[PDB]
Amino acid sequence: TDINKLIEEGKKHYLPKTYTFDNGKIIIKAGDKVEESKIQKLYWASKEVKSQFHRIIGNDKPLEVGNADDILTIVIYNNPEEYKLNKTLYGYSVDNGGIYIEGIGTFFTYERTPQESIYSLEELFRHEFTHYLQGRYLIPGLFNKGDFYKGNNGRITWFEEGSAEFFAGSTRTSVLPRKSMVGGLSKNPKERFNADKLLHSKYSDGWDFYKYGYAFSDYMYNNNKKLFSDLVSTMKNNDVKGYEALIEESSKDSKINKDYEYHMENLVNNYDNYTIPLVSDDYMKQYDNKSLHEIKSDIEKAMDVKNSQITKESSQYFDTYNLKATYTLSSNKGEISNWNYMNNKINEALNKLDNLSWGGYKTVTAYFSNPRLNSNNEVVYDIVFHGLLSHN
Ligand SMILES: [Ca+2]
Ligand SMILES: [Zn+2]
Repeated sequence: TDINKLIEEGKKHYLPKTYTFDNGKIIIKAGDKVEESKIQKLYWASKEVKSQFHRIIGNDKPLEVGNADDILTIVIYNNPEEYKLNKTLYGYSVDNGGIYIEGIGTFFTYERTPQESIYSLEELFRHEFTHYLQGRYLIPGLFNKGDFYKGNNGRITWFEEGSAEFFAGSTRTSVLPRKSMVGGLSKNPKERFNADKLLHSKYSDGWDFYKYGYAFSDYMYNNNKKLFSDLVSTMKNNDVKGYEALIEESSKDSKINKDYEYHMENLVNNYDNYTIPLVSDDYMKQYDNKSLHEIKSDIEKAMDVKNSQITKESSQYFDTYNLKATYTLSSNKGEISNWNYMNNKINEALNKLDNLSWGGYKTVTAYFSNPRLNSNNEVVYDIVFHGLLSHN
């Protein structure tokens, strides 16, 4: 009689395990055969992707206050067959390898073998997690409802999907290319998308645009940071006309097309180097306990920041910390020079911490974001470092 109760019981049966992280801000519900070690890898993978995303997008403040994605729920069925039950249990399409629903802040997927998918669970999760990030920090309103989806519902599709594919390759220090994506790009240059074709792609065009959107995102990151910056700026601002104008300009630009084509050629040539950047074993090791005060002191030295705030959070297998500070640029040399300065500096800080004796520093992720000019017209950034404090 009580259908809702029966459904809750079914969820409990198929997803009997619950793992919580970050003082309850990440909840993972999973089948009894999904390994705890895998669950932990996904948590640390999420921090690598998060940090690269904030570095590039330049914002770590949710665009809206009080959305469902204040809590990220991850639902992992045991296998592809049990995943089909998600249509009945939760109500969402199971015709995919997983799906993120912004309105409930929930990603649904399943553990799988290499014979069931090209994509390992961590690889797929790293892609789909970026939809969560895009929904929260980059695209105003909800998916298929905000102003970016009105009128021309596919105007952002090439970027939303292409950038998700790209950010899946995040590491502690960069975003690296993915074999699964590069391998699909045509060996024949004449069959590859040009910029105009990509930048107007929609879901109804088929699925080739995902790989070419991936490649265009890697092209921007490595060779056209200004366009990447300019696009994300229009998105954060809900500036649909600005975005559209930028797409039209970029679609007709022969230098962008030449450089994009060259970049694809280089990706294809370097295919063997592009094994998916999955998280290191460094995250699973036990280390000595080290105090927050000492961690703060080391990070302040490595990054040249002062008066930082460090705070502990609890997960069920370990405690973590976030250190927050600001950094003021001695010299303003324009957007892209500043970006590179900060990206290099933050990576040098991570390298210095890595070279210290405490192994816990190998778990650290870091970003800079939200630049603004102070009263003396100096550029100030927010800085955040995240790391393991102690295993339980
Ligand atoms: Ca959103
Ligand atoms: Zn996607």
